[PDB]
Amino acid sequence: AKRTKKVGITGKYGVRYGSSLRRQVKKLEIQQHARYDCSFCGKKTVKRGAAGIWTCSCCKKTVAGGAYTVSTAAAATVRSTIRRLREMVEA
Amino acid sequence: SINQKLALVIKSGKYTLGYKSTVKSLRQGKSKLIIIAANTPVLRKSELEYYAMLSKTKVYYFQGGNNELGTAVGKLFRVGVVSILEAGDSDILTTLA
Amino acid sequence: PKKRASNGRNKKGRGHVKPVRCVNCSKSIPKDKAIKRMAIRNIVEAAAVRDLSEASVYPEYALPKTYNKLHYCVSCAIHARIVRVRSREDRKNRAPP
Amino acid sequence: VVDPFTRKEWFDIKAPSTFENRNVGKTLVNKSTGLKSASDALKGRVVEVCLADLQGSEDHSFRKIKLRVDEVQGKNLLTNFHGMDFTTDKLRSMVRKWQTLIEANVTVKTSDDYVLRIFAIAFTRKQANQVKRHSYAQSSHIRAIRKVISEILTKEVQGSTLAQLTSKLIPEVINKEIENATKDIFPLQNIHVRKVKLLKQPKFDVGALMALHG
Amino acid sequence: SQVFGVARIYASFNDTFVHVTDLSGKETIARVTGGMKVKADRDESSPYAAMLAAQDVAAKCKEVGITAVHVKIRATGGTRTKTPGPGGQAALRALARSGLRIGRIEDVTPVPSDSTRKKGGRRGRRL
Amino acid sequence: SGRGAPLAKVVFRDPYKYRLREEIFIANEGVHTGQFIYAGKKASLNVGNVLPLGSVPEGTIVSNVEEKPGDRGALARASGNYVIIIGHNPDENKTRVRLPSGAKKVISSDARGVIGVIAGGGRVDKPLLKAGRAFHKYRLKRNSWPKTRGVAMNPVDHPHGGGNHQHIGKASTISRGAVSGQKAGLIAARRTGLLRG
Amino acid sequence: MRAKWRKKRTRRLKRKRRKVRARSK
RNA sequence: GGUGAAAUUCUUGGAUUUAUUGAAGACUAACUACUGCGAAAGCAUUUGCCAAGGACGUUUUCAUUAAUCAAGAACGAAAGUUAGGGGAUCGAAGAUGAUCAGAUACCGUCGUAGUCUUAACCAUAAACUAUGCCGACUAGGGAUCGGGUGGUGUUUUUUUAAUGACCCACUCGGCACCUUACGAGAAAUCAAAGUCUUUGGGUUCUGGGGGGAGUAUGGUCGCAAGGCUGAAACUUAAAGGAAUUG
Repeated sequence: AKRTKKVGITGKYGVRYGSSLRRQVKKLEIQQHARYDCSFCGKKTVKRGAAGIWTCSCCKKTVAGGAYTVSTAAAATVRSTIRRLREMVEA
Repeated sequence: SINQKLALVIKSGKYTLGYKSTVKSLRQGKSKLIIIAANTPVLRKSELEYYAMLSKTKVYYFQGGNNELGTAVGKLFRVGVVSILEAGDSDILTTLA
Repeated sequence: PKKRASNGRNKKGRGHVKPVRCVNCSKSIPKDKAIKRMAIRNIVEAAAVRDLSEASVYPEYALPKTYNKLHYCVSCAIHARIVRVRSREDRKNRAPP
Repeated sequence: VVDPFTRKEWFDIKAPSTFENRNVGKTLVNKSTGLKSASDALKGRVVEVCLADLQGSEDHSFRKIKLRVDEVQGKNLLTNFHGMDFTTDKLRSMVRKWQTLIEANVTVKTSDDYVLRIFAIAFTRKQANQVKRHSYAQSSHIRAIRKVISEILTKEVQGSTLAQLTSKLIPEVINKEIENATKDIFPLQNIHVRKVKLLKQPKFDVGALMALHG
Repeated sequence: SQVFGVARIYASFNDTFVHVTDLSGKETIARVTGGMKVKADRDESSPYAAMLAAQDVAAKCKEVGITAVHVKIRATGGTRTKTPGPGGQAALRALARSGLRIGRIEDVTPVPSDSTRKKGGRRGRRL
Repeated sequence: SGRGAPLAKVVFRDPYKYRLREEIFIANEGVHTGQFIYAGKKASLNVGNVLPLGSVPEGTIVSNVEEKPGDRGALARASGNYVIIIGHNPDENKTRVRLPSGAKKVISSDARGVIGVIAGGGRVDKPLLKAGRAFHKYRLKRNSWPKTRGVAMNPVDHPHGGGNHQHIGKASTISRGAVSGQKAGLIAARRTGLLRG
Repeated sequence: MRAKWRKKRTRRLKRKRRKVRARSK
């Protein structure tokens, strides 16, 4: 069933902390919980071991990533910048 | 333009999926082409390349992960490596790709 | 009523073009609606061309011509005599002179 | 309270030998003081000058040139190329309605590491026997033309040094070879480089400067 | 055979900067403005005070050495009206009639490849 | 513990005598176990490589940067922070960097820093939602929580405290020329009120 | 009157009225 | 500096002005058109990459799979909201100098939110072609955009001997346009607003005098702003359109 309408994972907080704070943390809490892609085996096994650590349940590779995502947007653009810049460096 | 050539084989030709079946065929000498996904571990891909050098067979490197390889072959699981024992009427054996 | 067949502009199949600013009053008018005049104006007016011809150093000099594309909101365009309110039957005319 | 013109000596600028008459213009800074002489603060100037003067002929009335001074000897300043640009009047006159202009630009380093961003301009041309009113291009002629110009400019520059680069830019052979490679593709009216700007200047290597000056 | 300066003349409304420098472009020789000559708060943009500014410019570029000048006319440009004001032609005439020789006239007004927002609001000025 | 950024327990073969020395890096985004961190000036420009700032090209994103060579990391070591290499000066052998506080610092081109942003980004964008999480955050760092306001204290306990009405009383912006025990409030505030306007 | 400012006055009034309504709720 | 006429403002510590630059952000001028694309809102720097798309060509394939469309859904300018970044110009609010009789307005200077971006909202605009969508026909023309066909046509290193652009004549599609209205309309006007008192091609929505009133209330959606839905009491004999004379 639809147990709750829109608080979602932030329903455990009940009525406290204010609905805006609960909404702001809901979008981060779904992210730090959902299983993610694994760049090394292509499985939905990845889970946040710790704040910034993303272990794969299989193949035991852990990646340092964002505290609430396997790879944040600034990290993604840094990896793009490094790839592009090494591309000009090499050729 | 590799997925349709693969689709011809998966319907008509003969094939095996997975590392164990791939090396089994490579040591039997039946395999003529092996396709390795990029997602597969480097150790596996390197030893498969070495087996292919020993067996004088050609290796195709997939332009995608094992998920892409699985979908392209047509099996809804992940396939790291695919071996093509007897291709059908597909021209991939006479094709460099 | 509709005073003009093409409302005030040339916008048939766009919906939005781009605003521009009037060179006089800086009014934000769409570039196709604005009254564009291409000011082909020399540097030195003809009552001083011979004056500078004698005062010059180059025996033959080019007398450079300044070009400037003027965009006018019609509110100042017809205020500054550039274009004029015509009769209803003469509105259909589109001749440059 | 007292005229500071009384303490000037009216120095002179000297163009590279790869042009017409070396005499380009005068200048002035100040007398020679122990704290501040006349040679210490003089260097670093950009002389902006019409190429018509540097070539002694009227055909280059546009196409102005920027020469950057390096040293001083006696009352003479030794300048070196820095970059050219078309005069605004010529640019505006070239651009007219009812044709598409092609602008290209490629940034490369020459034989010596004078990285420069050469530009180029070109206009779609209404050839004779044409009754059409505007003669616009097809946005694929634009793409092809700027591709061929991007490679043509990188053939002319980065294949030589600034000396021969200026000595071949002034005679306008580059634009004619652009027309050579382009006339098969699309008719274009007047291809012009229209700009070059040096970006980085390496070690000062005065030997080449003295060779170009004397 | 004559020494070349650069006039770098900036004629807009509310000003006529007749600012002669040397050909190298850094050292100024009598930056004079029409606001320096007239005590009526709108004669500086008038063709008269443009002629006075160029007149004193010519007077103190003579007996100093400068003989021929590359006049670089310039409008306010930028994001502003970008049309040469009434002081331009009059100042050029003043330089021409003051004996100071003139070479290589051109308009160096700063045109934006695209400007920022123009002052005045969307509806612009309302007079 | 007491640090948002996870650490990479990197091991290096000791060049001089046979053993493996285990160094502790601040992990960047994208480093994973079984990755070959390449440290040195000849190293390639990849994520995780430690590169002297001369090697890196302009506009690159580097982190854990050395202030001076040998300092073993000073700049942009907190989670999600980075330093942008904006200038190279072989004439003075110095590199200009845009720095997380917006500063533009010149540091020696011999200085080195790991390539890529520090892991754990976005950590502070989720509110702690409660004193429990705030307390557990500071329990692993140091005794700086809770933080009583100076107004609520008594005049002995703070410059602000006291009064029949809870109020600072004097100007809160304390001069930098003040002395220990006076620097309670806004210190050397060049400007006050809402930023950006 | 315009179709804009009769509307805006009505909206100022509507905000005051919903404020009073919520206050009385 | 700025203005109708000024002043507030910056300024001998150097203002404004010049040259070298540097930095940042924003925009993509001219080219730019009775031109193009897009479902619309919209889209004007280069290149690369990714997919998408229409038109055309097609002696290709399937065989009615189609048109319209309540419910429901995606997108939806600007402004506005939310958290992060950046933050140059302009600039609500604001402060101010002017004018006026007054002027917390028009004009000037500075200036916050905003203007940009990332991720979420809102879901309205004179979102206009004030002309629903699909289909056929009815009148002519001349341009133009995209595609296609033909010319022993012009034109480019070599003067049919390595090939685009153009010219001519068609044809499909698109934005349109010019004349006449045979026709229609209240007329302005229209080539669709025509094939409607000689009234029936298919189909969805909306309107029933003006105000009150897009209001109250209820509901729902939104963080809010507000959106969507939506009266009535009472009140009035005009409101209104298009042309004519003054």
